[PDB]
Amino acid sequence: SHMCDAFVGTWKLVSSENFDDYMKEVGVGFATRKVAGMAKPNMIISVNGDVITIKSESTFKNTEISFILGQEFDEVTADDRKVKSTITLDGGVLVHVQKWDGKSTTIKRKREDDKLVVECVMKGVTSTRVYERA
Ligand SMILES: CC(C)c1cc(C(C)C)c(S(=O)(=O)O)c(C(C)C)c1
Repeated sequence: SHMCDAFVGTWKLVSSENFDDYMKEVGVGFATRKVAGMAKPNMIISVNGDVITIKSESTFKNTEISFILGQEFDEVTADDRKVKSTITLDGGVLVHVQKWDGKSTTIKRKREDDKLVVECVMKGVTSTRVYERA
């Protein structure tokens, strides 16, 4: 077992706050914001040895990233940014930093009660997305 096993499973989005403003701050275009904001994704998290895989499945896009903690990788985001990503564990929280074009955003994933809580931060703007077990 690892502690990261707490994240493993299939999760469904049940609430989203301030996601449009987060996307605006990130630089997402109008039409993409509207369609992505409407999405109600499932997040599927799995672990196999040192490799963590996070999938997002929705009517908008199906994305998948696989990574090793602390080890940088190239990611193409759902809004088609090409970013350099590093994901680490900090006191039980998965911290995902994306860097592109001199900009940076941080996505934190944490377990709270029976929920998985995702905090998306771009400068001073924070969006909170809450998922429950599917
Ligand atoms: C449009 C961009 C900024 C975006 C889209 C999505 C989905 C709606 C595909 C997500 S997430 O996969 O729901 O966490 C996320 C997370 C990783 C913040 C970001």
